[PDB]
Amino acid sequence: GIFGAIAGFIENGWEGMVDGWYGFRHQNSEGIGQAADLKSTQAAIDQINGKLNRLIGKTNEKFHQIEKEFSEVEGRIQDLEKYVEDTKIDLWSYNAELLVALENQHTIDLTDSEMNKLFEKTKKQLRENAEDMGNGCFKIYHKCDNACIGSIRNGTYDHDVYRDEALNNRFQI
Amino acid sequence: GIFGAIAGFIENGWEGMVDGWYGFRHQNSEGIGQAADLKSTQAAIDQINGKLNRLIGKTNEKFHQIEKEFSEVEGRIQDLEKYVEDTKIDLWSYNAELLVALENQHTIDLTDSEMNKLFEKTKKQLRENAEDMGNGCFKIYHKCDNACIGSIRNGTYDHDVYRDEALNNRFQI
Amino acid sequence: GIFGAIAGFIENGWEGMVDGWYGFRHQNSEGIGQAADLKSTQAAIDQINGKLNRLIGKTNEKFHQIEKEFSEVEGRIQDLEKYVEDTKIDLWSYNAELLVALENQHTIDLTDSEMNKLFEKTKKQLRENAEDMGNGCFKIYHKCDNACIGSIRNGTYDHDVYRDEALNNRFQI
Amino acid sequence: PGATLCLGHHAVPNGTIVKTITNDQIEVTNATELVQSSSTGEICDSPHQILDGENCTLIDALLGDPQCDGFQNKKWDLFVERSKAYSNCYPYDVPDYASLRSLVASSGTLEFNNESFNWTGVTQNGTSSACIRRSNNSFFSRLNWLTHLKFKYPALNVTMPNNEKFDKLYIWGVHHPGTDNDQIFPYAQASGRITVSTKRSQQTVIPNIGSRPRVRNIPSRISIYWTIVKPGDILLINSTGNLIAPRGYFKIRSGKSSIMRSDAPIGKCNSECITPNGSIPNDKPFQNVNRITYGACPRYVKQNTLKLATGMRNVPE
Amino acid sequence: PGATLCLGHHAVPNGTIVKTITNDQIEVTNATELVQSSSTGEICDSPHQILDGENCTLIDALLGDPQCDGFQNKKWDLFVERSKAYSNCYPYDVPDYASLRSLVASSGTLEFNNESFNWTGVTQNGTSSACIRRSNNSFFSRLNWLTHLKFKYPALNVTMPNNEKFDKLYIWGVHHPGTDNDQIFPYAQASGRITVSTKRSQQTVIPNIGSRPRVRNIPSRISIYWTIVKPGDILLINSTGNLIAPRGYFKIRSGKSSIMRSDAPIGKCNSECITPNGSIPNDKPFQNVNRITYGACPRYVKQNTLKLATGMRNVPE
Amino acid sequence: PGATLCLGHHAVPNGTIVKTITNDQIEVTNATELVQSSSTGEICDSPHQILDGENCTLIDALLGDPQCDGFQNKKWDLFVERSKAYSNCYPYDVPDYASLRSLVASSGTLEFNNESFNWTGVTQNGTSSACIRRSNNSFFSRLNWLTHLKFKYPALNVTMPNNEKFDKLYIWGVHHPGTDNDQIFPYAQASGRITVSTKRSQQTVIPNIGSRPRVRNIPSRISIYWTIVKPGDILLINSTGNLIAPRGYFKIRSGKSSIMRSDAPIGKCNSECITPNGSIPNDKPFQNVNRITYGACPRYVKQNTLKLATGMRNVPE
Ligand SMILES: *[C@@H]1O[C@H](CO)[C@@H](O[C@@H]2O[C@H](CO)[C@@H](O[C@@H]3O[C@H](CO[C@H]4O[C@H](CO)[C@@H](O)[C@H](O)[C@@H]4O)[C@@H](O)[C@H](O[C@H]4O[C@H](CO)[C@@H](O)[C@H](O)[C@@H]4O)[C@@H]3O)[C@H](O)[C@H]2NC(C)=O)[C@H](O)[C@H]1NC(C)=O
Ligand SMILES: *[C@@H]1O[C@H](CO)[C@@H](O[C@@H]2O[C@H](CO)[C@@H](O[C@@H]3O[C@H](CO[C@H]4O[C@H](CO)[C@@H](O)[C@H](O)[C@@H]4O)[C@@H](O)[C@H](O[C@H]4O[C@H](CO)[C@@H](O)[C@H](O)[C@@H]4O)[C@@H]3O)[C@H](O)[C@H]2NC(C)=O)[C@H](O)[C@H]1NC(C)=O
Ligand SMILES: *[C@@H]1O[C@H](CO)[C@@H](O[C@@H]2O[C@H](CO)[C@@H](O[C@@H]3O[C@H](CO[C@H]4O[C@H](CO)[C@@H](O)[C@H](O)[C@@H]4O)[C@@H](O)[C@H](O[C@H]4O[C@H](CO)[C@@H](O)[C@H](O)[C@@H]4O)[C@@H]3O)[C@H](O)[C@H]2NC(C)=O)[C@H](O)[C@H]1NC(C)=O
Ligand SMILES: CC(=O)N[C@H]1[C@H]([C@H](O)[C@H](O)CO)O[C@@](OC[C@H]2O[C@@H](O)[C@H](O)[C@@H](O)[C@H]2O)(C(=O)O)C[C@@H]1O
Ligand SMILES: CC(=O)N[C@H]1[C@H]([C@H](O)[C@H](O)CO)O[C@@](OC[C@H]2O[C@@H](O)[C@H](O)[C@@H](O)[C@H]2O)(C(=O)O)C[C@@H]1O
Ligand SMILES: CC(=O)N[C@H]1[C@H]([C@H](O)[C@H](O)CO)O[C@@](OC[C@H]2O[C@@H](O)[C@H](O)[C@@H](O)[C@H]2O)(C(=O)O)C[C@@H]1O
Ligand SMILES: *[C@@H]1O[C@H](CO)[C@@H](O[C@@H]2O[C@H](CO)[C@@H](O)[C@H](O)[C@H]2NC(C)=O)[C@H](O)[C@H]1NC(C)=O
Ligand SMILES: *[C@@H]1O[C@H](CO)[C@@H](O[C@@H]2O[C@H](CO)[C@@H](O)[C@H](O)[C@H]2NC(C)=O)[C@H](O)[C@H]1NC(C)=O
Ligand SMILES: *[C@@H]1O[C@H](CO)[C@@H](O[C@@H]2O[C@H](CO)[C@@H](O)[C@H](O)[C@H]2NC(C)=O)[C@H](O)[C@H]1NC(C)=O
Ligand SMILES: *[C@@H]1O[C@H](CO)[C@@H](O)[C@H](O)[C@H]1NC(C)=O
Ligand SMILES: *[C@@H]1O[C@H](CO)[C@@H](O)[C@H](O)[C@H]1NC(C)=O
Ligand SMILES: *[C@@H]1O[C@H](CO)[C@@H](O)[C@H](O)[C@H]1NC(C)=O
Ligand SMILES: *[C@@H]1O[C@H](CO)[C@@H](O)[C@H](O)[C@H]1NC(C)=O
Ligand SMILES: *[C@@H]1O[C@H](CO)[C@@H](O)[C@H](O)[C@H]1NC(C)=O
Ligand SMILES: *[C@@H]1O[C@H](CO)[C@@H](O)[C@H](O)[C@H]1NC(C)=O
Ligand SMILES: *[C@@H]1O[C@H](CO)[C@@H](O)[C@H](O)[C@H]1NC(C)=O
Ligand SMILES: *[C@@H]1O[C@H](CO)[C@@H](O)[C@H](O)[C@H]1NC(C)=O
Ligand SMILES: *[C@@H]1O[C@H](CO)[C@@H](O)[C@H](O)[C@H]1NC(C)=O
Ligand SMILES: *[C@@H]1O[C@H](CO)[C@@H](O)[C@H](O)[C@H]1NC(C)=O
Ligand SMILES: *[C@@H]1O[C@H](CO)[C@@H](O)[C@H](O)[C@H]1NC(C)=O
Ligand SMILES: *[C@@H]1O[C@H](CO)[C@@H](O)[C@H](O)[C@H]1NC(C)=O
Ligand SMILES: *[C@@H]1O[C@H](CO)[C@@H](O)[C@H](O)[C@H]1NC(C)=O
Ligand SMILES: *[C@@H]1O[C@H](CO)[C@@H](O)[C@H](O)[C@H]1NC(C)=O
Ligand SMILES: *[C@@H]1O[C@H](CO)[C@@H](O)[C@H](O)[C@H]1NC(C)=O
Repeated sequence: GIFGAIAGFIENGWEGMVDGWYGFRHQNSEGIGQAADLKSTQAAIDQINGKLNRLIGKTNEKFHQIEKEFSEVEGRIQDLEKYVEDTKIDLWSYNAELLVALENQHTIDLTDSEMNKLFEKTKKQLRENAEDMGNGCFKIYHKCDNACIGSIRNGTYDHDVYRDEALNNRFQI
Repeated sequence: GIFGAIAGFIENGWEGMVDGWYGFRHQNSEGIGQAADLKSTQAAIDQINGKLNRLIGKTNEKFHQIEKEFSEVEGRIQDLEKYVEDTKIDLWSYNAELLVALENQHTIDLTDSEMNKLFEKTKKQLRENAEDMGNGCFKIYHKCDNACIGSIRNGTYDHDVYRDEALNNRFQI
Repeated sequence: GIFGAIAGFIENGWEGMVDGWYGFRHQNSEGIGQAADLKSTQAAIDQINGKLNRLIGKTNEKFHQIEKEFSEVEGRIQDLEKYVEDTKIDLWSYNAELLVALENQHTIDLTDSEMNKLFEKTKKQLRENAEDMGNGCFKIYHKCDNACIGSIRNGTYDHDVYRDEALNNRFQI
Repeated sequence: PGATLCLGHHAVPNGTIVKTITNDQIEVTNATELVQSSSTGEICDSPHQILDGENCTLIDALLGDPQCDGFQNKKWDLFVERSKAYSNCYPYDVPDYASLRSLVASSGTLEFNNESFNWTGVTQNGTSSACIRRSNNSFFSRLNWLTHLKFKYPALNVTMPNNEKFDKLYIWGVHHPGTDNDQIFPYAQASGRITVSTKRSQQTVIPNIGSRPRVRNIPSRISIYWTIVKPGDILLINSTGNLIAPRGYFKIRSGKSSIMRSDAPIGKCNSECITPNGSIPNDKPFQNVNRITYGACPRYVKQNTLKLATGMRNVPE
Repeated sequence: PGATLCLGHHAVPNGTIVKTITNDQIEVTNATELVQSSSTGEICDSPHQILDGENCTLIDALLGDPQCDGFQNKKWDLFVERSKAYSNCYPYDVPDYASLRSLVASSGTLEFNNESFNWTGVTQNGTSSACIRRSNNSFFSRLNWLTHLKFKYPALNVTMPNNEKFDKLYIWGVHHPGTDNDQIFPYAQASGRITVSTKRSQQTVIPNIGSRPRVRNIPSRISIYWTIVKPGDILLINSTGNLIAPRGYFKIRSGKSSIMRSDAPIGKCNSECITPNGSIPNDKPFQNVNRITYGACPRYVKQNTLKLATGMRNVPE
Repeated sequence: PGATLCLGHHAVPNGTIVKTITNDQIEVTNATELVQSSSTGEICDSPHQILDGENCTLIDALLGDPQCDGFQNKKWDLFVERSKAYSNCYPYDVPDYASLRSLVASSGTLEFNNESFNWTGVTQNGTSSACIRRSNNSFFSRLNWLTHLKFKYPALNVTMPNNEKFDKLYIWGVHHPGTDNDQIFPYAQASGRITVSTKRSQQTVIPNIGSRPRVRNIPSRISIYWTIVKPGDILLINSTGNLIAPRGYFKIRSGKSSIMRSDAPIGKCNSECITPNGSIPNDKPFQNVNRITYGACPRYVKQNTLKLATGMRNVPE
């Protein structure tokens, strides 16, 4: 939420992207295509796995403790045993609730971040050859076949090759 | 603070905006105007209400506990009663302090975020018809009367209608 | 990490910048230079000092407590003394671990933020006179000597002075 | 000419200072207090059932001190003990007073059922000038001071089965005489012994003759003991003298009842959270009124103020 | 014509609802449960050494009730006491039962070493019909009921040094007779006294004659006491009657052992975390099965579910 | 030609590894340690008032063992008990030793006021060879061993009012003889009884005759008891023999005092935080030196290191 991409300027997710978490759709002369971006996908996944590594399979060993159920009325010592346990449980219950709320807010934010970073990187790559339409799509002002699109997705697109064509199309009357 | 809009590239707030938290001021041929943006305003408010919903009116019932004041000297059991209570209070006092510090940092950041998101959305809407001056203001390079400004604020501005006029004004010598 | 500048679009840090945390390198007609930006540097440092002020030299006084080591076997009261202490220590150990993990994530993020904010401010300052190359560098499309670079670093650069030269260089065929 | 369009945000002339992770003082447009720090000074009589002890401690109302006769069979959510309370009967002590006070407090009832113990061979209903009820010499209403019949006190061996669904609480005592004369007049023999038993427990107590500082002119003492008898168990009382017998049993309940020491007045009002300083509102998550609370209460903390930001950073014109 | 290039992210048809700091219900693409809320209902016999008490409490197995003879010298990580357990020997009580149960539980062993006490002057090995072992009258296996030899019971003054590396635990007792006849038949004299001492401690106990409700037809009682003797210290037992003597000592160890009340069956399986409801998996950090646990266990919390987001916000087409 | 302008950030050749929410090892430019893990090994004598017990336990200094005469009327913030301490007077025990040690420790004073008890009818100042003071037989300095005067020990019935602002602490005892001879020589009669009482309390203790293992050649014992007397209350001592009487009272204060077991040397230096391992600096919020602390101390945690990032991520060239 905090970066404004996911559930923001990107209108919705893609149910048909099943091989990654982030990616590219395009329309060009050769049709309409989709490809996942593995590096952004792995960046988000590695962070979430980092949280899981800190939460799953990490338990503490305890052995002999105090009694926690009683069949007789006893007064002062029993009151104290019960209060100690109730105190402990409330403090752990608080910790658990807060942990999950904070971590979830952060997961939502870091996943939005990864989307934004991919968008920004792509924008910079295109230089003066494209304009941002505001909905996560770029209008590319030159002929850009499947190999050209591939070049953008692989970080190898050379903007200088198309700059003259693009400027002429963009800044027309 | 973390996005850089509030107390950053926006020099200061507007004391005269009393009907929303975020908004637009403009200067055009017909004068200088101000209007609140209700959607960004409500986005920030809903998040803060979310925190309040998790903090206000949520108390726990406790009934019979341990004694916490004593008129006689007793030694070992009394030492333990007092220590249990002191331990509990320090742990809750810590929780409270940290909660407020974290939540406040986050409120400041999410409100800055909403400002940034509104700025970004407006920038994208204007396409090649305006330039960012660096202080949260756009220079719009075409005649833009009250209805045109209204169109930008309502998300209905059609940049193509003005693009020829704007490019000619922008890219002049 | 969350803004994408440090360990992101900025390829690496500068070991030769020893007088600030953030800064500028340039290449122009008069050579290649480096200068620290004191305001971004101080912004990051002040935030980190804020955390330290909340952690260093803030200890609580405790005096008479309960016993925590025992030479004899005693049963019920001793079990309770030990359990109270073990409970307390686990809760503080948890607090400490979480505090450091959260604060460190936040320090990494706020330092990335300050880098991003400086980049954005510089970009806006240059207006139509430069293009972002995607690696934290701007290509400036006019002659920009040492005084001109100084003007950008000091926030006094007047983009209008160079706009005609720059547009002509940028939008050439 | 064109146009200028500026994005911005509100500000206020009167901001408030809050704490954050990176700054101990930053001004925001609005904030709300999370620590409740005041009370009206009254304990609201609703919605919890309050029993004002007035001049009586819970233990005095239990034993049946004459001034506490109005408490018979009463129930409470919260029993309120006042610092002006005082005992006005035969002087007594309760080994582990605090435990008996606690277990009765949490049970939340003084419901008492009389039982007919077979006390043949002794004189029942012993009384004292240190325990005046309606101008006459008297005693604790729930206790039966047994003495000699015609200068003999035979061995007592008396049984009472528990055929109920609930635990029975028996309160009983031993008379410790101040002198030889205080032993002879009531029991007319050398020394008593008391053994109170069940299938699962036994308590034996020996009177100890000796002068104690006089309290309301009495140098003797009563020591008070208790025995819980489970369903299907049986109470057995075996005495040769000095027994302060029970007249029956108290019902022992479980639930949410407690006891609190306070001198705050009880008011006609409705509040869920009670402290010894008075009831407090419970909208806030934390409070610094008192560590002692009863009901749906904010959690006690040491801070007297914690302000939660409810608005953006305030950056005045 | 040019091209269009759109950046985006995945979504799923079946998202899950989680809580955040700002929203109590937001849909994400995937989540995982952090609270363990189920058990199989069995206590796994591995990898902890489980000792199923069956009909025996730990204290009965310690004293040596006849049905518990199979427990001699056994060790455990976790002793499991069942609600069907019952005593079938001479009726007894243990002042501070809970402490003795605890200290033996945590020691984790019933290892017992016989010692030869010099009991000259009395008859050893007293028995009772309330404690049948193999059709014969018998007694607690670890205890030695001393009685008169030819209608005399002389003063006993017996010593036992601790020359070991470890603390010795001595269990002993006093016989409280139901009547005068129950005192005369065994000891044939008015009254006993027991003093058990060391360099650092002393315990004296007086028998109290008196009828208690009969348990397995017996109105007498045994009261059980214990004494720990450190290396280089010496045990001294001084009695004139009514002594239930030790036959030796228990080894007292320290380590990770405990005791749990449960009626769950023991299964052949391997689980690190035991609750009274059964073993539970310990992959999750939290659990709401039981506050009582043993082993490498999730931490008990009040919530029955806490879902951690493992994916982005779900924004379906 | 134009120009190039690059934005960037510093890096260092020697970064440090920290933990975050998403990564257990990430390199930053600088970090600081939050867990104090070392001590000098000395307890600093400033700014807390330290009382080194040397050969004396607090209880020995209280009773007035001869080697502890230098402690009379001393005050402390922290009393330090050494593992080499030993008793060298008449052998004794204190039922609930730990409570008396605690209440004296927290009071923080050995201030003692002599009182003149009316002991007419007995011989005062009894002594023993097990308690040598300056080559002579002696006794605990704060205790008065009463014996017969001309082979009679009449009943004692002695009173002492508390007319002070503070609570008085009375320490007293009972002599348990090893044999019949140890009863006859001092009191020259069958048996003693002690009742110590106030308006609000009573304690009765009976001597128990019997051999205990000899300690410094003595098979008798003294058992030590205590009584707090409130302002306006009165102490009453009623004895027929075997009384180890008080010579007066200790002042009981409240404040910040305590006691610690340590063998660390005391040094001339200034540190606010004391552990049994030595004083530790208190700049850091946490420590893993010892769970036992006194003063303004970091909070004990289980981790031995926790590094807080004080710089950005380190991304070397
Ligand atoms: C600064 O920030 C705070 C928090 O965001 C704002 O305070 C809130 O303001 C709102 C709107 O005025 C308050 O809403 C009202 O709550 C009343 C109940 O108040 C009591 O109970 C709550 C516990 O639930 C306590 O927190 C509080 O202190 C009171 O003791 C309702 O009775 C009100 O209802 C009214 O309107 C509705 C119709 O919508 C009707 O049904 C009612 O009949 C009535 O007319 C209302 O809901 C809210 O209580 C405040 N919250 C807190 C925590 O204080 C400040 O307004 C804000 N300041 C500025 C300048 O913006
Ligand atoms: C929604 O989100 C969750 C968490 O990110 C995903 O669940 C994880 O899925 C992975 C991959 O399927 C699981 O990995 C497997 O773990 C097995 C062990 O499982 C038990 O033990 C763990 C504790 O460590 C428990 O959490 C768990 O509940 C089980 O009781 C391994 O046996 C598996 O190994 C397999 O592959 C490797 C080769 O790589 C081989 O060595 C093995 O032989 C075997 O074939 C594997 O590692 C992981 O356990 C899940 N985590 C949790 C917490 O549940 C969901 O997949 C995800 N959903 C979607 C649709 O993406
Ligand atoms: C890596 O990160 C850490 C934390 O940001 C930096 O460490 C800090 O460095 C500063 C500057 O050198 C230190 O400031 C000095 O503190 C001294 C007191 O030190 C003791 O007491 C503190 C508790 O308050 C302990 O934390 C510390 O361990 C010491 O035991 C002062 O005496 C110093 O004052 C000097 O300058 C002033 C003038 O400004 C004069 O008044 C003095 O006379 C004196 O000359 C100074 O204030 C600070 O203590 C350090 N903090 C911590 C937590 O260690 C590292 O510098 C940084 N590394 C790099 C390479 O940047
Ligand atoms: C049941 C009974 O014997 N009641 C007596 C009572 C007891 O014998 C006595 O309290 C046992 O210790 O004694 C009463 O009188 C003695 C009492 O007389 C007062 O005048 C005086 O103030 C006292 O010091 C004391 O001598 C009593 O009231 O306690 C009479 C009662 O009937
Ligand atoms: C060591 C010894 O004296 N064993 C006796 C035992 C004791 O004398 C007695 O338990 C002490 O209180 O008494 C036994 O018999 C008495 C017993 O007889 C039963 O038939 C009856 O059920 C009981 O009420 C009681 O009268 C005993 O078994 O306890 C005999 C034993 O040898
Ligand atoms: C006040 C008094 O009677 N002091 C005696 C003391 C006591 O009578 C005795 O300790 C009471 O138990 O006895 C002293 O002597 C007996 C003592 O003699 C030693 O030689 C020997 O080592 C001991 O075993 C024992 O027989 C004593 O010093 O304790 C004399 C003292 O004056
Ligand atoms: C033991 O001493 C106390 C105190 O001297 C005696 O109690 C006083 O007795 C007189 C009458 O004899 C009363 O007027 C006082 O009120 C009593 N004082 C206190 C403090 O109780 C007591 O009588 C003496 N006992 C014996 C048996 O002689
Ligand atoms: C004291 O009273 C009890 C109860 O009446 C007596 O115990 C009963 O004795 C009979 C035989 O006399 C047994 O059949 C019952 O089982 C016993 N009941 C209980 C509850 O134990 C006891 O014998 C009496 N004691 C004396 C010494 O007379
Ligand atoms: C009871 O037994 C003990 C141990 O045998 C006796 O104490 C010993 O007495 C001798 C002298 O008779 C001393 O030299 C030893 O030091 C004592 N040993 C211990 C362990 O104290 C004790 O005297 C006997 N008691 C009686 C009354 O006969
Ligand atoms: C881009 O990378 C993929 C490998 O995943 C390859 O199949 C494709 O041909 C590449 N195209 C270009 C233009 O680099
Ligand atoms: C924009 O929306 C407002 C409604 O708040 C309306 O009054 C205004 O006329 C609209 N203008 C345009 C140009 O859409
Ligand atoms: C920029 O500021 C620095 C002061 O740090 C100064 O030395 C330099 O000359 C300034 N240059 C311009 C062009 O403002
Ligand atoms: C500022 O003033 C207004 C109007 O008096 C008041 O309602 C509001 O609560 C005040 N805000 C702060 C932050 O003090
Ligand atoms: C309580 O005792 C006081 C003081 O003797 C008396 O004035 C008042 O009337 C008593 N109140 C009740 C309710 O018995
Ligand atoms: C109990 O009563 C019985 C029967 O009268 C008697 O024989 C016995 O001595 C009494 N015991 C005590 C301790 O009073
Ligand atoms: C409440 O009562 C306690 C009595 O100990 C007092 O110390 C405390 O300051 C009181 N608090 C308030 C808010 O009145
Ligand atoms: C959605 O469905 C898939 C396939 O049935 C399943 O594996 C997955 O766990 C489900 N996800 C959620 C969030 O329920
Ligand atoms: C346990 O006691 C019950 C009930 O008398 C009996 O049926 C069962 O055989 C006993 N089990 C063992 C193991 O002794
Ligand atoms: C201990 O035994 C000795 C020696 O037989 C004897 O003199 C003394 O009375 C006994 N004491 C007790 C309490 O049994
Ligand atoms: C486990 O056993 C306890 C017995 O008190 C029961 O209350 C609880 O609900 C059980 N939990 C489960 C998950 O079976
Ligand atoms: C790196 O080296 C410098 C100079 O030796 C030293 O002062 C600094 O503390 C070191 N930093 C780290 C992170 O180890
Ligand atoms: C403490 O006792 C030891 C061992 O007997 C002795 O050497 C030392 O002098 C004593 N110290 C003091 C201060 O009495
Ligand atoms: C207390 O002293 C009085 C008066 O001398 C005497 O009558 C009584 O027996 C004594 N009591 C005890 C227990 O010593
Ligand atoms: C401090 O003393 C304790 C004694 O239990 C020891 O276990 C601990 O490791 C010591 N710590 C240090 C840092 O010396």
